[PDB]
Formats: sequence, structure tokens, C-alpha cells
Amino acid sequence: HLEKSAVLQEARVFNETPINPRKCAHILTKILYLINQGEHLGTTEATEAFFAMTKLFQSNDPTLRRMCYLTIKEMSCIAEDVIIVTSSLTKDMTGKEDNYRGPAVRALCQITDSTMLQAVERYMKQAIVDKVPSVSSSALVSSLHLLKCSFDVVKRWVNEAQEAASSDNIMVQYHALGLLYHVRKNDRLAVSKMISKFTRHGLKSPFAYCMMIRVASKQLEEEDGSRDSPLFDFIESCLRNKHEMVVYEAASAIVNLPGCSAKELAPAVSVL
Amino acid sequence: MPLRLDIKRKLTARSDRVKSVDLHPTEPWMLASLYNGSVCVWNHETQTLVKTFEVCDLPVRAAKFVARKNWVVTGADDMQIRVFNYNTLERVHMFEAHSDYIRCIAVHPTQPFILTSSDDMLIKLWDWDKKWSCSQVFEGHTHYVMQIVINPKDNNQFASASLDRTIKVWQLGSSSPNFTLEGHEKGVNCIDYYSGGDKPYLISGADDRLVKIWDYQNKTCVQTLEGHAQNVSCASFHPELPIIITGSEDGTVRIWHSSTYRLESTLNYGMERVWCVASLRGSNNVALGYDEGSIIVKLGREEPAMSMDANGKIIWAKHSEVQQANLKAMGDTEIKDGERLPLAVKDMGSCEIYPQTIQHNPNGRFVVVCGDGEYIIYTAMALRNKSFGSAQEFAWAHDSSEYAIRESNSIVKIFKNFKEKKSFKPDFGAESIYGGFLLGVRSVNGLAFYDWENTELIRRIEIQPKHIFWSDSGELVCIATEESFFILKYLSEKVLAAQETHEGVTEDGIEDAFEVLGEIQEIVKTGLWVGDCFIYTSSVNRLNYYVGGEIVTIAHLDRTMYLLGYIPKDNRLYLGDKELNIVSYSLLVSVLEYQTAVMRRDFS
Amino acid sequence: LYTVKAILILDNDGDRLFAKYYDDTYPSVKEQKAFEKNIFNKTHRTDSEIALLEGLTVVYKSSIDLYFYVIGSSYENELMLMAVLNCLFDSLSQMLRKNVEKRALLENMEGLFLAVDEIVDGGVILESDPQQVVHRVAL
Amino acid sequence: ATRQEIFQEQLAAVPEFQGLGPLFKSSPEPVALTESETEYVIRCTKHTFSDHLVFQFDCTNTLNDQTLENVTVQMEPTEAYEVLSYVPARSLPYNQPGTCYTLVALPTEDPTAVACTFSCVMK
Amino acid sequence: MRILMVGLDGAGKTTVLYKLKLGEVITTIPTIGFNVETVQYKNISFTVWDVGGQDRIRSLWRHYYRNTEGVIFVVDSNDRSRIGEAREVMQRMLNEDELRNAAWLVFANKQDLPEAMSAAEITEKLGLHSIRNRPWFIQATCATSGEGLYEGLEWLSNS
Repeated sequence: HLEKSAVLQEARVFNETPINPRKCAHILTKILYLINQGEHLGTTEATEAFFAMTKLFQSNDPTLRRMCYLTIKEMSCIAEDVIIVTSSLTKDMTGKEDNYRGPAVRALCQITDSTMLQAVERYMKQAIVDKVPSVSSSALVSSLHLLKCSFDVVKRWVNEAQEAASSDNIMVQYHALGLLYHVRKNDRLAVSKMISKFTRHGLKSPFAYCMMIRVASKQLEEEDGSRDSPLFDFIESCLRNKHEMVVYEAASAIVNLPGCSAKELAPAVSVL
Repeated sequence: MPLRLDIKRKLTARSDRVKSVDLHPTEPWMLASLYNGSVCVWNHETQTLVKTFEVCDLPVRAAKFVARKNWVVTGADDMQIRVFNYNTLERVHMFEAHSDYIRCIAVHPTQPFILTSSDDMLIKLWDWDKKWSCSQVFEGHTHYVMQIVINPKDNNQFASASLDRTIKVWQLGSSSPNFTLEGHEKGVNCIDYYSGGDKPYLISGADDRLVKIWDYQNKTCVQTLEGHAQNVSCASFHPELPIIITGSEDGTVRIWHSSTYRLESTLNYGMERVWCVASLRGSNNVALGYDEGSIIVKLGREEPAMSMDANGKIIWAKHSEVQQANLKAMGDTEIKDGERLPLAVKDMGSCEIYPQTIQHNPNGRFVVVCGDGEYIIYTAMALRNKSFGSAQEFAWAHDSSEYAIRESNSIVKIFKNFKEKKSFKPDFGAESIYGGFLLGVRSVNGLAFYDWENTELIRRIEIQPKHIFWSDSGELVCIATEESFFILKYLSEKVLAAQETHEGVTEDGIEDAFEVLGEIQEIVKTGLWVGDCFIYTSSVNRLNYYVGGEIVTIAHLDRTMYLLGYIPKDNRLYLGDKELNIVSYSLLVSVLEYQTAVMRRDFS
Repeated sequence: LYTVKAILILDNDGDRLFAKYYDDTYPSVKEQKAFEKNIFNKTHRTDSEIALLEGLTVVYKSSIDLYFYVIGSSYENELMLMAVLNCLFDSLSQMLRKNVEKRALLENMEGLFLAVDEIVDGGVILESDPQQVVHRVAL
Repeated sequence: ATRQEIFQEQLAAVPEFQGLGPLFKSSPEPVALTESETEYVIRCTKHTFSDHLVFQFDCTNTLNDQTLENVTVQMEPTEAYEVLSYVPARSLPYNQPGTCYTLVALPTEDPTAVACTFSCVMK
Repeated sequence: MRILMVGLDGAGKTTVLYKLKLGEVITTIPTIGFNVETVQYKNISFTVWDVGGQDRIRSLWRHYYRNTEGVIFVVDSNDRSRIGEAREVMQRMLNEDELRNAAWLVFANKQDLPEAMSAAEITEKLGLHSIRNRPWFIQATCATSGEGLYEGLEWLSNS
């Protein structure tokens, strides 16, 4: 339908004095298209782009902002520079809505240098603390890549986790744990306490139940001793739910040739 | 999380609406201004009046101590400034600065200044070295100047609060603020600063019951807080702990954690409204004026949690409220007794639970640490959680292999390796529990002795103490009991027989167990077993060891402190503050021993 | 937990015009496409409750003229995954208030892209509540 | 000249000896000399010969924190053995057997002379 | 007009900038993550690039080109140190050659009590009279006063 080479020259035209928000938006779309189907990439081309993209920033226009994020987001493992961005970044951060902020972290995370990190940590603290989960959620994912990269220092942060540990959004409830597990999973022990930690606890954005299941079993699995008092507690609960899947989840695992307790399983089953 | 914490009703007075309070640090004196019109200065410590002054008899709004200056500053709403040299209370000077109701003074400490805000919609600066010049006038008002606070951090820059709801922060080169921001939706009663230099917050007060946090460097309202029960007369930064003090127009205390931001607690001294507050900069004691009176409370621990391996690493955790993330210290070098030393750097940890106990395993090794009321024990080198649970009270089985617990009921269960030890299971009235070699249950203003395998009331002695330290091998044991102190022998054989015979006294315990050797009437800052030697601190700050019928002071210490640790090999004592400079004084254990043995007739 | 190995947006005509390979393990753009040929084609114009390819889970919503796909590992929960599968499916649908076609895509190319980023970002599903979303965005 | 003899020989590649003999029987139980997954983890096996006993020490200097260096093994005895030497595993990195030894010659015709408990300190 | 305001992070250029621009300032660190800003003055439409110069980028500060036409070069007046020599000359010359197509108006900042060493020596050193060259002004300021600001702009808004 359409072709890259011409476009590659032409994109900079938005960068040419040209005012017509639409035009450029479209052109950007195409680039992304070229890209989406599959595209070579490289530096020179990038660098030239680096000056090109950069001037264009008296835009207020929110949507305009969106577009940017995406593009930048494109550059990550093959990323080029950050300092410019800092100011920019800062701008999202101070930036009123919430929104702006999430995209930026998101590009950042495969790509970056230890160093700055410290600074940006503070920002993290803030994200960590904010009530509109979303951004906070946005924050989290980045970290993972940062874990890719590393994430250990991220570890240091466990504390924040705790302050966070109080949660009330379901999905969100879910997200926290995922991280956590990773964290403690390098560690049996705590977890044992964790269990306890949840033990007082039920779960908000369920999903949480489920990872935990795999988990809850996973210690037990090796013979994290007592199925009996703990496991079972879990099970009645598990059993009970209309989170039929959860019930299942337990059910599926317990595949026991003699029937560990053959009986009950059959009800669950009937139900199945 | 719990109030297993220091709250002390430090000092009380019931009085009037004590509007203002101002602190004398340099000697912990406090100045208070009343709605009576009389102002008084007290030494709280013994509830004693340092001086009182009738400055005016009109309510006296503002007060300062000028410590550097050695004089005390006062103003009443005769619109005059009266000066005393506090070095009597001899009154130096008077003059009329601000001609309207003078609300607040903020002072530059570094630089010789007194800043004032007054209701005249004026802020004037006056220079004391110039002998109360009105050096400069700061204006940019819209109403009475209700409050001035100096950002003392940058003394130099300061912030102003008015109830027309706005805040001007100023630069000297702005006898006007640099800017005004439109804070309140009420009025900005107050402006306050964030203790740390590192980051920057203000809290400002309103009775609207909404709190906004601001970061100056960005220049944002960081966030805005809600939850409240009644018009917050005041809310304050805890400078010691990260907590938020909230205060009300009814004198309600609510605390939100300045980290949890969860209501930690509400307290009622319904002494009505928060008129003033002033805080210890040492961040621990604070006073507020209320109507029915005022109350001052004392809120601190005296230590971090650390325990030292005799290689020479006192591993502590935290610093004061810093993460636990910081333990280590094997050092590497040597220097003179008086002179000071260097540390290593490699944190481990970054716990969450906030402790107040550290205790080593008996081989240093396993520490059990309690905090938030539960016990994390660490595998230390491991940095592993050795284990956890919730406490109430504790004894390691001294041996280094079991432990006991007092459940937040009060009835004993003990665990050795997570097995309850029921061979021993009195559960009598207690007070506290003591482990060691020989079991103490402190009960019924008595201290009662128990076996280690079955309980036995071995003995009961007269009263209760506070603390026990046992000699090392247990043998002669040292119990700290206020002023007074005792040293004892425990004699085994009797028991063995007696036990065999069975028929005994145990109300008293059995009078055929222990003997009372001698007692020193003693006050202990910190204290030590060197073996069975009691090497001790006194809180009178002499470090003495009771030796030979003698108590000798090896040395006397600044003021008294904490016993770093004497790594015997080195024969030295490492002395420890709480501010992480270690001093060492060598002894030589042998000398003591030499003495010990010879008296024993081990002359050779 | 990084569920989307990849996600593909597909013709009836057995082609893919969007795919974001959440993670690649056999390289190339190319290599993905060959796979399409088998798989899509084969499946084409007809879906499953469940479908598998070799211990991997095969997920996706269709239209008469259009194909939606998510890939994950069949080693895990149908329901949620479905729930998700839908979540997307609906959201967009709802969002669109229309059945995507070939038309839909040309009709506005941008929206796809935009869409694509918000829920899943390379692999995991960040975003959701489609109505919410739908409302949440519009800009 | 037991299974344990093979061990007498296995031991033999070292030459710092101060007597050996041929192994008679070996350990009825190898002892973990450092308990369960310690900062360093030791399991130890003890070998008897007609002349000497060697304790050869099996192990995974555990923590990746550490590598232990300048390693030798102290043993201090109650019921006889003549104590010839304590062995240093020159270096021990993480998750890894290396060998350290401690050696004794076994007195046989004395009343109380080969059953012993020896006290250990790792340096 | 892409007018580049140059100087370091830490200068307090930024302080000035928003002092002017917004009326109000910001920290004595010029930017780390840039400024592009637009100002209308005299209703004429201007782009300010403000650089918290910082080295790596400084090296790359050339980094862009197109549509260049005016310089605020902020230099701190009282800067007794980083101002001249190799650095100063180099920067100036390089810039000059590269964009001989734009007037260079140097801004001397925080003059307070001037803590320079001679207004005369420096201007010469910079070869301010190497002039036979593009519209120039040598201009004094201490930020707080803004000791010459409006002319810079004004005189500038000359055609």
C-alpha cells in the first residue's frame, strides 16, 4: 500500500517548520507501520532523527505528547541518549496528569545506565506511593526490564514494597506480589513467613490467588512439610470459591495415585 | 503497628491557654507565653521554675531565647520589645519595633539576627549587633503577619504564612518574597520546615483538615492529605520518627505515620487545642500549649540494635531510622586511646520491621532481633532470616541453643527449635522473664528462680530488679535493680541432694540453693561482666569495675555511654557512643585475673 | 507473567499486519510469517475453545473478515487467559463500537497502534478494564 | 585394607604426611562439620588405617560472599591419639569441594587411645 | 528564531530564564533535560534553547544546527575561572565558523559586585574587537538586577 524510503526522508518535514499536527501524525503512523511489518534500523538515521525530533517541543497538545512516547519507546534496546530527555522526562513527571509519566519509564527500562539511577529513584518513591495505581503499575513493569538489565538495586527497595504492601485494587494487588515473589523466591524462608503474611489476608485483584497458588504449592511441593494444617486451610478456602479455576488449580495438582484423601477430590470433581 | 513505644508523659502543668512556647536548648529550659499575660520559664526536669517574668499582663504573643547571645528575647503586645539578658534575667533594653500585635520572631543563628513578623502586615528585620536597628523591612503583605519561620536550613531564605491563605518565600534580594503561592483554602496559619536538609517539606496548618506537602525544589504541593476528625489546630513533623503529628481545634492528637500515613494513634489530653508546639531539635521531646494546661512528652530509645562479634564487628543496623541496611565493621587498623578511628563500608540488610532489640547468640552468631513486636532472628552472615514470630518477652537459653518466650498473654511457652518446652511449665504471675543459666521469672515484686528442665522455685529474693547480667559461666551474677545492686553465689550440690530427698521450700524458693555475697549500692549506666568481674558503668559516668573490694574508675567518660566491647585479645575496650565513633582503652584482662586468682590463693 | 509471547493482527486472507512479538525466540519477522502460514491458514476462518501448539497455548479472537491472536504457553489457565483474550477483544470492540474489518484497519490505522501499546507492552498486560480504558483514553 | 583403603590411597597423592598406614575401616558416619547450609558447609569423613587416622574434609565453602583462604584445621583431643598435623585447603571458593585434612597416629595398646573427640576451629 | 542560550548546568542561567520568561526563575542549575521555550517579544516569535551545559552533551552541544540565527551566550561575568583561554576561544571560534549566520550576543551573568578581573581585559581577550564582524554586544549582568537584559532583547528586536 505504501513505502519506506521516501518516508524516511519525509518524516523530517514535520521537523521542518510545518504546522499541521495532523500531517505529521500520519506520517509517524506509517513509519511505525514500516516498522510494524518489519524494518531495518540504525544510528545515522537515528542521529539525524535525534536532532530532528528534538526541536519540536513547544507542543502543548496532549495527544501530541502521546505520539512522542511511542516513538521513543521504539528506541529502547537500540536506544540513543538520555540526557536530553531528562528535562523532558522531568516534564512528564511534574506534568499534571499522571499519564505522561508512565510512558517514559516504559521506554527507559531496557535501555539505561546505572548512574542517573539514584535520582530517578526518588521519582520512583513517589510512584510507589501514588493512589492512582496505574502509574505505579507503569512503574513496576519497567523495573522488570531493569531487572533484565539488573534490578538488584531495585531490591534495596523492599521496604517500599511494604509501605506499598497495603493494597486495595485487585489487579494491583496482583502486581505487587508478582514482584515480590521474585524477590523472595530467592529465599525460601521469608516466604514461609510471607505465607503467614498473607495468612492474615484474603486477596483483592484475585489473580493474586492464583500466582500464590502455584507458589503455595511450590514450597509444599518438595515437601515443604505439612500439607495438613496449612495446606488444607488453603484448600477449604480454595475449594469454596466460585473462582472455580482456583478450586481447579488445587485440584489439578494434587494428582495423587492413591488418593491422598481420594474422597473429597471426587466432590470437587463432581462439581467439575 | 504497635505502641510498644516510648511515650512518656514527661512533665505536666495544668493552666491556661498557653499560646506560645519557645525552647532554651542550651540547657533544656523552656519559655512559654500565656493568654494570661504572664510568661514563665521552667526547668521541667524537677518541675521547677527557672524564672518567670511579667513582661506585660496583656497576653504575650512571642518569645525567643537568644542562646548565642546569652540573652533571652521577649516581646509583648505593648508593641515593645523588652530584652533580658537571661544571665540573671537582668533586663537589657527596650524599644518599639512593630507597632501592632507582634506574632512571631524567627532568628538567623549563624548570623546575628532577629526577624520578626507582626500583624501590622509588616515583617521587620532588626539587627541586634547594630543594637536593634530596623535593618530591613520585608513587605508584600495582604494581612496581618501571623507567622514567620526562617528556613534556618537556609536561614537566609525564609517562608511566611498568612490566613489570607498565602505564602511568600523570600530571598534577601526580595524584601518581598521571591514569590507567593496560593496555598490555603482557609488560611495559612503556620509554616514549618522539614528537619532534614536533604529534602524539603513544609507543612502549614489549617483547620480545614487537609494537609499539603510541598517540595520547594520542584516547587510542588507534593500531596494533599485527608482523613481527619476535627479541624486540625496543628499537625507537625515528627523529627525523630517519620510521623505526623496531628493536632486539633479541640486538642485531638492523631498521629499519622509519615511513612505509613496510616493513623497510628489518637490521644486525648483534651486539654484543648494546639496552641503552640515547640520541639527538641535533638528531636525527641516536644511541648504544646493547650488550654487546660500544657503537657511535655518524652519519646526515645537509647540505642540502635547492634551486637558485636569479638572479631571486631559490631554490627548494628540502621543508624537511627535509616534502613537496617548497614551492618558491618571489621576495621583494619590501630591508634591511641584518646584518639579516634575508621570504619568499613558494606551494608547488608534493608529490613522493614523497626526494632529496639538486638541480642547476639551465645557465640555472637544468631541474633535475635525483635521489632514491630515480632522476632526476626537472623542468620547473620547469611543475612538470612534465621527465624521469626511475635513476642512479648524473651530469654535465650544462654547456652546458645534455645530460647524462651512470653506470649503477649502472659503464660509461658518456650521453644527449642520450635518445639515448646513444657518441662518447665509454671505460668505463674511474672513481671518479666529472665533466662541465662538459671531461670528467673520475676513475679509479684520478687524474683523467683527456676530450673531449666522442670522449674523449681529455687529461691525467691526480697524484691524485683530491672536487669540481670550473669557472669560468664553464669556463676556470679549481677543484678541491676535501680540504685542498689547485688553480687551472688549459686551453690549446686545442695540442690542435688535436696532434690533427691524432696520435701522443700519453694514459696521462698528453697533456702538451700543461693547465697548473698555482698551488694553495692549502685547506679549503672551500662555494665559488664568480665567473667564474673563486674566491670561497669555508672551513669555518673565513671567507668569502674568492681574489683577486689574496690571499685576503680578506669576512667571517667564525658558523660556516660555504651560499652563498645572489649575484645580481650586486644585487651581493649572499645567504647561506644551512639554516634559511631569508637574509642578504645586497653586494659589487660590478665591483670584482673591475676588479682582474682591470687586472692583466691593462686598466687603462683 | 509475560504471557504474550506475541500478539498478531491478522487478515481473513491470512496475513498479519500487526504483530508485536512480545518476545522472539526464533528470529525474524520472516520466521513469524511462515508460521502464520501454517497456523493461521489452517485455522483460518474458524476458531477453538482451546487450541494448542505443542505445549503452547494458542489464543485469539476473530471476526468474519479479521483475526486476532495472542500466544502463551499451554501449561496454564484457560479462563483468565480467555478473560483477557476477550478483554482485549471486547475492549476494542466496544471501543470501536464496530467490527473491525480490513476496512477497520485502513479506516484508522492509528488506533491500532495506539491500542496495541496500551494493554500489553511487548509482553505483559499492563492495561485493561476496557470500558474504563475506553473512556480512559480518547486522546 | 578396606573400601576405606582405597581412600588410604586416595589420600596418598598428598605428600605432607606424617604417617598413614593402610585403611582399616572408615567412618561409620560422615559428619557435617558445618550444619545445614552454613556460611560455609562442611561434611567430613573420617578414615582409619592400621597406623594413622586421617580426617579428610569434604566441602562447599558456601557463601558466594567468601572464598576461604589460608585454611587449616584445628583439632584438639581428649582420649588419645598423637597429634602430628592440621591441614590447610590452600583455597576454597564457593560451592566447591577442596580438601583439608587433619592427621593423627593411632596409639593402640594403651587403655584409652583412639576414640577421641577433637575440637575444631576453622581459621 | 532558534536562539541558543548557553552555559552550564549549575550556572543559574535557568534562574534568569524563567525570571525573564515567566517572570519567575528556577535553581542555579541550568538544565539537565533541556529547555526549548517559546517567547513572543515585541510579539515576534522566538525559540530559546537553554543548556545546563554539562559536559558530555557539551561535547555534543553542537548536536543540532538548522534554523540557527541568534546567541545568548551566557557566560558568568564574575567567573574567574572557566571563562577564558582554550575553552573560551575554542567554543567561540568553533561556533562562529560553524554558524557564521547568526549574531553572537554574549551574556555575562551574576555580576553582583563584580568578581571578575577587568571588563576591559576580557572583552579584548575574546577579541571583542576582532569585530569587523556580525552584530555584537558585550553585555554586563548580575542576574538579580538583570543588569542589561531588556536592551539585549530590545536592541535585538531591531529588524
